[PDB]
Amino acid sequence: GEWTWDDATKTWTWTE
Repeated sequence: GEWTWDDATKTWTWTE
């Protein structure tokens, strides 16, 4: 239940 960075989009992604 946190946030991780995703260079394949250059934004943040939520990890449920």
